[PDB]
Order: sequence, then structure tokens, then C-alpha cells
Amino acid sequence: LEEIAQGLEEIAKGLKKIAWGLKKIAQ
Amino acid sequence: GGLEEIAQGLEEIAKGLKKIAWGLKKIAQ
Amino acid sequence: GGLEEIAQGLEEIAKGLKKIAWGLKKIAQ
Amino acid sequence: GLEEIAQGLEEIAKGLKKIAWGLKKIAQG
Amino acid sequence: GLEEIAQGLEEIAKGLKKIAWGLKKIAQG
Amino acid sequence: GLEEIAQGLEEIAKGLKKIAWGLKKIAQ
Amino acid sequence: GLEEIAQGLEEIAKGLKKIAWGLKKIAQ
Amino acid sequence: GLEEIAQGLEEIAKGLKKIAWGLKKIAQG
Repeated sequence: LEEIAQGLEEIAKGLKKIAWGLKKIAQ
Repeated sequence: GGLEEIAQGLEEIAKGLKKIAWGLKKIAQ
Repeated sequence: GGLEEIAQGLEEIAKGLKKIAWGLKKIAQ
Repeated sequence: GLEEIAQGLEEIAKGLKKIAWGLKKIAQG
Repeated sequence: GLEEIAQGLEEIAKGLKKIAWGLKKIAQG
Repeated sequence: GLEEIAQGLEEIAKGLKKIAWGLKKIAQ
Repeated sequence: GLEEIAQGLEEIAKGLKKIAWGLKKIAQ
Repeated sequence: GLEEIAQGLEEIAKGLKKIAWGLKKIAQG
């Protein structure tokens, strides 16, 4: 369960990076 | 560098999925 | 060109993987 | 939980279709 | 070759949508 | 809805073949 | 780079296939 | 079924990494 929580956190951080990357692409 | 950041984000998601896979594998005893 | 489409689609995929991940967590619990 | 997974799979499908469009454009220049 | 890959992704997308519909049906149970 | 899941798994396998052949084309 | 992206998407599809099959085996 | 889900997640992780490398290549020209 602890390792699942960490993985869900890493996924959120990655989605944020992708969001910022798409904004940079469109600007 | 927007493409580089999307790449890095995909790697971070990959790492996270692997950790979830490890957790589910433990649930399987 | 098509690079914008690919980047956009990869974000959708990533978002769908997040939902799948949380859905599995809810089932494991 | 199972419904969330399904919604995630549907979002992955949309993302794949967007990627398909990007490749199709690249294929045509 | 890009057109084939695009078509393949589109085909996987439809299969994922069909799988998704199936999970929602089981969820309703 | 087990029949729809089986059909989707088959659609994925079919799509997975088209990607393999497209990769081969690009490889050549 | 396009080749690598295609290969990765092929791998994702294969993994989603395994996930779907597992969920199916769980419901049954 | 839980093990197969974990294996599928791991395979997805591997595919995500390949996509990132392809994005890094395109970003470098």
C-alpha cells in the first residue's frame, strides 16, 4: 500500500510536468 | 524545451506505475 | 506538422493511466 | 473503482486517436 | 508505415472503448 | 459484459499487428 | 524518434491488453 | 488477475520510457 501511494504521487508530478511542457509548446 | 519536459513527465509516470505494480504484486503474496 | 497532436494525445493517455491507477487502488482497498 | 478504470481506458482511446491524427499528418508531410 | 501505425492505434482505441463498455456493464451488476 | 471485453481484446491484437507491420515498413 | 514513439505505444497497448485480461479474470 | 495487471503496468512503464527517448530525439532536431 505504501508503494502504491508513492507511485500515485509520482504520477501526479509527471502529469504536471506534461501540462507545463504543452504550454511551452503552445507559446 | 516543452518536448523535453513532457518526456521527463512520462518517465516520472513510468516510475510511478512500476511502484504501483510492485505494490499490487505484494497484494498477490 | 502533427507534433502538437502527439503531445496532446500523450497527455490524454497519461491522464487515463492516472484514472486507471486510482481505480485499481480503490479496488485494492 | 471499476467504472473509473473504464473512463480511463476511454481517455486513453481518445489520446490514441489524437496521436493517430498527428502521425497521419506527418505521413503527408 | 506511419499510416499503418495510425490505423493500428485507431483500432486499439476502439477495442479499448469496447473493453470499457464491458467494465461498466459488470460494474452495474 | 464479458462478450464485449473479449471482442475488444481481439481488436487490440488486430491493431497491434498493424503497428508491427508499419514498424517493419519504416525499418525498410 | 517517431520509431521509438511507435514502439512505446505498441508496448503500452500490450500492457493495457494484459490489464484488461486481468480485470476480466478478476470479475470471473 | 492482480499479477497480470501488475505486469501490464510494468510493460506500460517500459513503453512510456521509449516514448520519452523518441521525444528527446525530436527535441534535438
